[PDB]
Amino acid sequence: HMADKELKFLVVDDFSTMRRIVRNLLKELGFNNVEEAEDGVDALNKLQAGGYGFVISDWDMPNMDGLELLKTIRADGAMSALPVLMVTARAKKENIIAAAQAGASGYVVKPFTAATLEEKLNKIFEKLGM
Ligand code: MOO
Ligand SMILES: [Mn+2]
Repeated sequence: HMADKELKFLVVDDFSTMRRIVRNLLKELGFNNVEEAEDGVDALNKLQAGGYGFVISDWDMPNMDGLELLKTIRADGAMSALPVLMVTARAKKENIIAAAQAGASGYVVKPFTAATLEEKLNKIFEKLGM
């Protein structure tokens, strides 16, 4: 899709507080079409339902972690191009490499500011012509 008010986001994290941060930041930026999932399976269930244009996802989560989530999305014919922004406390260079090589559209380290999220989302929008 396009980075207009209608773009539908999926915000994935096993902790409510973290999802709430992202949802509120997106609202501020003018994106109100936003759904949440608590783990990778929950996320795929919603994604396969259709209509999503952007995923923002944690890494460490039960049932299916965010790296598996990202890999699954990238390998799936119907959603292989979906933007996926990783947002995680994992800061080791080897975590960043693993996610980058798996196809992350971007990578933000927790804790993060409103400015940081905005600029990294905008970097992805520009890269993809949205
Ligand atoms: O649950 Mo995370 O990937 O450690 O912020
Ligand atoms: Mn987590």
